[PDB]
Amino acid sequence: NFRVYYRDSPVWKGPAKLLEKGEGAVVIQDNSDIKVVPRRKAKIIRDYGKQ
Amino acid sequence: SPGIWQLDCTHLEGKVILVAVHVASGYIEAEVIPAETGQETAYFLLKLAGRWPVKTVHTDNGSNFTSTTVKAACWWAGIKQEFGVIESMNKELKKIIGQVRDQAEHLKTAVQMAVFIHNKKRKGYSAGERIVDIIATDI
Amino acid sequence: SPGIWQLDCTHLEGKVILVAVHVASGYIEAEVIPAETGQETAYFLLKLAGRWPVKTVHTDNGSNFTSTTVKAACWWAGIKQEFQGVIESMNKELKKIIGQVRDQAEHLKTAVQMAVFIHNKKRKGYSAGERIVDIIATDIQT
Amino acid sequence: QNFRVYYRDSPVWKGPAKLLEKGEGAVVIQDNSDIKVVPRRKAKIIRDYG
Ligand SMILES: Cc1ccc(C2CC2)c(-c2ccc3c(c2C)CCCO3)c1[C@H](OC1CC1)C(=O)O
Ligand SMILES: Cc1ccc(C2CC2)c(-c2ccc3c(c2C)CCCO3)c1[C@H](OC1CC1)C(=O)O
Ligand SMILES: [Cl-]
Ligand SMILES: [Mg+2]
Ligand SMILES: [Mg+2]
Repeated sequence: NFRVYYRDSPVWKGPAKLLEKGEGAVVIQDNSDIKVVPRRKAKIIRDYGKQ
Repeated sequence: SPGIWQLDCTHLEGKVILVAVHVASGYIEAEVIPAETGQETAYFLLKLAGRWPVKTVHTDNGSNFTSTTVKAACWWAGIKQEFGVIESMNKELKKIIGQVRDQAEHLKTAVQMAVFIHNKKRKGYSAGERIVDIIATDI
Repeated sequence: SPGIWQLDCTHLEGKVILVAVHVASGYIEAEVIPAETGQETAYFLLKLAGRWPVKTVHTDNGSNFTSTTVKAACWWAGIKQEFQGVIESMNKELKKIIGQVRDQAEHLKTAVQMAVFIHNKKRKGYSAGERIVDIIATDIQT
Repeated sequence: QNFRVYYRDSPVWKGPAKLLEKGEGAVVIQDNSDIKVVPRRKAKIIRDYG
C-alpha cells in the first residue's frame, strides 16, 4: 500500500518496502538491505490513484 | 485503450519540450520545462494525472523518465510505467510550430498554438473531441 | 453550458496560483505562475483553450485578466471574456486540500497539483473530472 | 475574419489594429481612424484562428 523514498548521507533513492514507522525514524528494506532512516529524510507515499 | 499515454521530450531553440500523447485519440499535451529533469517530468505527470484517467505511460529510457521522482508520482497517482506514436507526433508538433513561430516571440507560445491547432483540427472529430468521446464511453 | 469557465488568482507561500474551474462540473485546473501578469495569464489560457472547448471565461477586474495580451489570446482561441462565485468557493476548497497535504511535498506546486488531483477524482455520484468529460462528450456526440 | 495587429509605440500593448501591409522592417496599420507605421519588432500580426 505504501512505498518509502529516502536520501542517504543527495539523489532520492527508492522505492523501498516500508517495514515500520516510528516517532523519529522509519525502517525500510531497499532491495535486500534493511535501513533505518530519519523521518526528515524519508517520504512515505501511499498509492492514491489506485485506492 | 483509453488509459495509454506516451511521453517523450523534444528540443527546439535549445529548450526542452515535454510532450504527452493519448495514443487512442492522438490528443497531445506539451509544456516547455526549464530542465529535462525527473522533477520537472514528475510535476508534468501530476498535472496530467489529475486531468485524464492516466493508467499507463510508455516512455524511453531517458534519465528523467526513469528517475526516482517520477516513480513516486506514478505510484501516488496510480500510473504504471512501461519502457513511435510520440516520436511521429513530435515531428508533427515541430511542423506546426515552424508554421506559426513568427507569430509569437516566445517559443512556448508557438508550442501551445501548435498543440491547439493539432487538437482542434477535424479529420469527423478532432483529436481533442476523440479523447473526450473515448474516455466518456469508457466511463 | 459546457464552455463556461471561471479564472481567478489566489496566493500561498508568496506564490501566485491561477485557478480555472469548469462551472458546470466543478472540474479545476491550477498552475503556479511566476508572476500575476497578463502574459502568464494568457499563456495559461492558451494551454486551457487547446484542451477543452473554452468559449466564455468569467474573471474579476484584475489588471492581468483585462490586459491586452489576454485579449489577444482569447481572440485567437475564440474565447469571449466576461467581467455564481464558483471560483471564490473553489479557492477556499483548493487551499483547504493544499493545507491537508502540504507536509507530503517540499514544493508548494506539488501540493497544488495533488490537491487538484484529489478534487477532480473525488466521488460525491460522479467526480469533477468525470462530469466535465461527460458534459463535453454529450455535446460532441449530439 | 481579417487580422488584428498589436503594437507598442511610446509600454502597454496597443490594439487591435487593422492590417494594411507587412514589410521587411515595418508594418502599415490602422488603429481606429489613424494610420500608423510600426516596425516589425514592435508589432504582432495574429491570424484569426479558433
Ligand atoms: C522535490 C521532490 C523530490 C523528490 C520527490 C520524490 C521521489 C521522492 C518529489 C515527489 C514527486 C512526486 C510526488 C511526490 C513527491 C514528494 C509526492 C506525492 C505526489 O507525487 C519531489 C516533489 O517535487 C516534484 C513533483 C515536482 C516535491 O515537491 O516534494
Ligand atoms: C510576449 C507577448 C506579448 C504580447 C502578446 C499579445 C499582445 C498581442 C503576446 C501574445 C499573447 C497571446 C497570443 C499571441 C501573442 C503573440 C499570439 C497568438 C496566440 O495568443 C505575447 C506572447 O506571450 C504570451 C502568450 C504568453 C508571445 O510569445 O509573443
Ligand atoms: Cl523512532
Ligand atoms: Mg526520448
Ligand atoms: Mg481576483
